[PDB]
Order: sequence, then C-alpha cells, then structure tokens
Amino acid sequence: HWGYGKHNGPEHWHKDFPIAKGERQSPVDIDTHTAKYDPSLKPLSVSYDQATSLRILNNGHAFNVEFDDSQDKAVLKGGPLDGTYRLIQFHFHWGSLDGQGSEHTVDKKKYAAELHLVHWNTKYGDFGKAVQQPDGLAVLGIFLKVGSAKPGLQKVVDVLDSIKTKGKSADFTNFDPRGLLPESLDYWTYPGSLTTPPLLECVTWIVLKEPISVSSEQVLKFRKLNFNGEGEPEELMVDNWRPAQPLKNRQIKASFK
Ligand SMILES: COC(=O)CNc1nc(Cl)nc(Nc2ccc(S(N)(=O)=O)cc2)n1
Ligand SMILES: [Zn+2]
Repeated sequence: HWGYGKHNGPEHWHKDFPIAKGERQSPVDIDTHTAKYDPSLKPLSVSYDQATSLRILNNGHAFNVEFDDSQDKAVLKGGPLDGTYRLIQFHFHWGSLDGQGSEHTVDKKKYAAELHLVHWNTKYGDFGKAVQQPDGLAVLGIFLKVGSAKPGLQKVVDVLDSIKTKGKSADFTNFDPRGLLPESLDYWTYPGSLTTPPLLECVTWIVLKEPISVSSEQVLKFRKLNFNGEGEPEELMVDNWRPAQPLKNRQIKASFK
C-alpha cells in the first residue's frame, strides 16, 4: 500500500515500517564541507565487463534493469567494502521537474534524478539473506543532471514504452552498465538503508561526486511511465524519491580531497 502519494508517501511509511525512524536511514544530505577525507579508503573497483542483463521490470515504484547474479559476472569491490558484491539490478529515482528527483542531496542541492546500482555481499549467498545483514548490500549512487544526452542510457529510454505500467516486463539483454558511469569514481560513503520499504539498514552507500548528464528528452521519457497497472487510472511515475533523513550518529567519508 506504500507509495509516493499524499496519503501513502514517505511521511506515512513509519506506520508499517517503524525502522523508517531508525538510526541509519537513507538517503541523507551530503554536507561537503563536513565530510572527512579518509586517505585509507581504497579506490573503487567496478568490474562490469562480463555483466549479463536479462530483463527490465516496471514494479510500480520505479523500473529495474535486472542482471544474472548467479555468478561473479559484474561485481563491485574495494573502496570501503570488504569482500565482493554482485550486481543484481539498477534503477532510478526522478522528479516531475528538473529541479528535484534525487534522493541524496549535496549541500541541500537536489539533482534531476539518481541512479542506484544495487549489489549484494556474496558471503551471504543471496539477496534475501544479504538484506538482513548490516553489511549486506552496497549501492552505488550516481546523480543525473539535465544537459547533454547520455548515449549509454538511450537503450533504456527506448524500451520504456513497452513497460509503461506496473507489472510489465520486457527482455533486456546485452545492456552494458559501464555506459552509465561518469569519468571519475571519486565518492562519498556512509552506512545507511534501503530508501524504500522495507527500509532495512543493510546498505553501504557509495555516492559518486561527479554527476552524469542526460538530455531533457531522456528524462521526459522517464516521466511518461505509470505507477498504475494497465487499465487503471493513469498516475504518472514521477517524484518517486524519499527526502533526506537525519544523519544522526554517522560521519560521511570522502575518498578525495
Ligand atoms: C517485492 O519484494 C521485493 O521486491 C523484494 N526483492 C527486492 N529485489 C530487489 Cl532487486 N530490490 C529490492 N528492494 C530494494 C533495492 C534497492 C533499494 S535502494 N533505492 O535503496 O537502492 C530499495 C529497495 N527488493
Ligand atoms: Zn533506489
């Protein structure tokens, strides 16, 4: 029953998911002047050359591009992470207007959208077990701003017509997520949570400093998706972001000076 509307949105989630008011909730505002450089943080290792995308799904909250995570084919390692984390899916959060849409903010600045590449720690065997652990997931967050087109995003944009409504999926093979990355892998990192129910506190967040640029046409196509199912009254899938939550007893660390 949860969603992003007036009557079921982020301010309501705590009633079904009390952890919404927990000690390590996400997203957060990244105060760039207060984040501390940690010279011991290793470079990120993003190894996506053998990635196998399978399917794209409108789940009624966003759309997920899903990967074969039954082998170490696309993995994230290094940075703040111990061990190997396997890519299971990516998705986005976006706004109704270019001035909002991201979940994380940077010195209170909101971006037009935010990409989340979701990975789970292989020491826990599968995603369902991983989300029950404090170090179960690593989500790589990348901001989107509107300007020039991102060529590597276009194959995603062009399949969206086929998954307009909740519960629709389409084959989506041979998609290379490397085409969604910015040049720099400089990042901030902190311990947090899933930003949708069940809001589990299982995520090491790694948020890249450098945004990617996407075109106005590309983000306009995100905004044509529907939260509703086929045959139901049309509700545009926009503003599917949770606002910044209290940092509480956490320090955001930076990989860069
Ligand atoms: C209906 O139940 C489910 O879908 C549970 N299975 C499942 N599978 C994936 Cl790939 N992600 C998720 N949840 C999920 C993953 C990532 C995030 S986010 N926005 O913190 O990156 C928020 C929610 N659940
Ligand atoms: Zn997300």
